[PDB]
Amino acid sequence: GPEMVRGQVFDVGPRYTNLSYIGEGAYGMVCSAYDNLNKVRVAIKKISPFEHQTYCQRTLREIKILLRFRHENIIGINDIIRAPTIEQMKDVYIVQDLMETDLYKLLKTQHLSNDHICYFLYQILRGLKYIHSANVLHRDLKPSNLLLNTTCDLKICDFGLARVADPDEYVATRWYRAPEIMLNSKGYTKSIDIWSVGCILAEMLSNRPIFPGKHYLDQLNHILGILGSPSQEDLNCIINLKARNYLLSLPHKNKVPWNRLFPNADSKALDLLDKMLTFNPHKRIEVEQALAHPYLEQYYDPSDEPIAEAPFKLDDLPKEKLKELIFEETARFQPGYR
Amino acid sequence: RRLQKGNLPVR
Repeated sequence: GPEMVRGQVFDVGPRYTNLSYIGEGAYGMVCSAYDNLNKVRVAIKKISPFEHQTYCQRTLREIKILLRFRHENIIGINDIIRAPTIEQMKDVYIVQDLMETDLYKLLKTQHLSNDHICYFLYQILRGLKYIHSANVLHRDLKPSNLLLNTTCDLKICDFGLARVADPDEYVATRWYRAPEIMLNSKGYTKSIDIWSVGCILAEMLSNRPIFPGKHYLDQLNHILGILGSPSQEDLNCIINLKARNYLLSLPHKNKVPWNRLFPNADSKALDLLDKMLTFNPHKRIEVEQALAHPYLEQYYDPSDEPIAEAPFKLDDLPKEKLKELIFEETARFQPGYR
Repeated sequence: RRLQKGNLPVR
């Protein structure tokens, strides 16, 4: 009957066979599988969020955003599997392409030459420009959210924490968070993803998290320990979790020249690094300026860097209402459904 | 041009 995996149900229909456990992901575990229609081995993640308002929302986003987005650098949802009627749909399977590794695993045991870091950075920014032009924030860019196969192709994924941007809360892992957010505050500006990306670069250069820290004050001081104590217009700036009184009551910290920290890092990468990892969000480099930086000049081509066909535009409804929208949304992948 | 310039066998 329905194929089991690690004693767990994984009924994905006769379109996918040969299931192989790979690990965890979120509302459920993740498996590999052979697609009997495309003759490839897609990745399928089981999600069971119908009885959670948080999960339900994080799901709907991930499904709605990806389904509407189409970019070489933004992972795509190849298919979705759920019961014929919302009455039985107790879990959803989102089938996507199977990339070999990801930036987290790679950067951990693997070493990347400068040429690879430059290409990786570019693919990352090229994709970020699309999302950012879509009037959207990823809000969670990190090594483990950048997939890749041996060809060096990179794709951004997981938009369950994304958010719609525009001019005018429980956090796991903080290593890639800008100072303004620090310790539950959720970002609202594209400039936040830049800091994250900046942080991701730093890691590809040393294979080690640029801003570790027992807690947010320890991380905070780790930053200044590198970037040196910021100005007063920089502190008084978007830094106000109140506990900022901490930084205010803190001696002078000097900056560590990037070149010293990264003795084997190219001069161009560092200059751009610096531009991204700036305390004052307002001064952080934007995605378009970055794509045009001397470092990424061998790949730079604004005509090959498409924007969202249309920006992205009500989402705190009760779970059973989200399930409803999660049903309607997944209705296109059902047989003969136009 | 096109998606090129890269190679790295991994997990």
